[PDB]
Amino acid sequence: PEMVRGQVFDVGPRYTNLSYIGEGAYGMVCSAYDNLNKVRVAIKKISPFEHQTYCQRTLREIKILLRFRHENIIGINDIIRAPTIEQMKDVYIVQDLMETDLYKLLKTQHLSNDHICYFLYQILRGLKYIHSANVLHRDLKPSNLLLNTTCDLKICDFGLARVADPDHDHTGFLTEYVATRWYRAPEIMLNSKGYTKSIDIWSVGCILAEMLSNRPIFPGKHYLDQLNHILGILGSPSQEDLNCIINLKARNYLLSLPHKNKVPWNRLFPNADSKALDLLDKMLTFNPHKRIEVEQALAHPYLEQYYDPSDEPIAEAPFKFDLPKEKLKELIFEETARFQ
Ligand SMILES: C#CCNC[C@H]1O[C@@H](n2cnc3c(N)ncnc32)[C@H](O)[C@@H]1O
Repeated sequence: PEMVRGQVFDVGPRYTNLSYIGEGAYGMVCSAYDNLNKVRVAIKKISPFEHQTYCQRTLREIKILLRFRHENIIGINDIIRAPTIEQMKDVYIVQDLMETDLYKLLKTQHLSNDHICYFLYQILRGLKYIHSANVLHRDLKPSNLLLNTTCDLKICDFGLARVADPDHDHTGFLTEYVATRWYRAPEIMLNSKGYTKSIDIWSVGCILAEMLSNRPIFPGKHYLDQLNHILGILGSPSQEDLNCIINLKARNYLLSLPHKNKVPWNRLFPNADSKALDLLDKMLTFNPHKRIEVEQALAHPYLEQYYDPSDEPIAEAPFKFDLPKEKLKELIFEETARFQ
């Protein structure tokens, strides 16, 4: 069996001529020739079975992506693994080959306003479908937005996704760890478990800001620093917004801070389209109840050239609503059976 800059890709006779793309903590991504469909594809090797949390992330990714079907969400074309649980040590997820991702692209490329608009439209179109399935992505960031050579955008990595649960969203101060730090909404550090759809809209707002300047807007240097950066730009929350935080430790932390003025978006981004900045402000709104929702964002004047609700589909069957790793391996084996 073929081996790439590390170890073997047991991707059988169907996929050949492998080429390394990138790596991970328990996986490697290669491109490969699909001898059946006569096109090169991406293949992600995943080896998660020794750790319960790895099994959790892998099962979520597989289960969600197999149920979703949307132009702005990466699909799973094939899954390769051993014919028996006993022999299954790795799982290979086969996907359309994408040229780059938004993280790699922003490292060297300035985006025209037309590309910012197009990318943002596609992100929100995909997000509308995800949210319509009652699912939260919970880790939206540039590296989880794939792009092919014609700038078709596909959301990927649902390993941290959850079913929305707003009735159980409240928690205490400085406990929660949702999303990647730079894309984490202020309430995560204050009183939220990240179980409502507003968590994803905040991340999209951070991504829009980053598209406007090729720098993260809130580059917290560690978990505690992140709120400093958010409040340094948004300014002090209003009395009404504080009155919405019943938790006393969270509210009193904010009350302990000196008054900070808002930094205007047009001083941070003087070349940006004014409609883009208006939408940015509504996504990066401190109060998660006042934060714009995905269908409102699609209808915003900035996106008027693309907005078409009849071409912004929703999921047929939403998701309506602990396990040892051995049960999780069983479920992964069951979930991947359709490809044998
Ligand atoms: C997480 C993680 C590791 N990703 C490593 C590399 O895989 C790349 N990747 C993941 N899926 C695809 C993909 N479907 N096509 C091309 N590259 C992909 C991603 O851009 C990154 O360079």
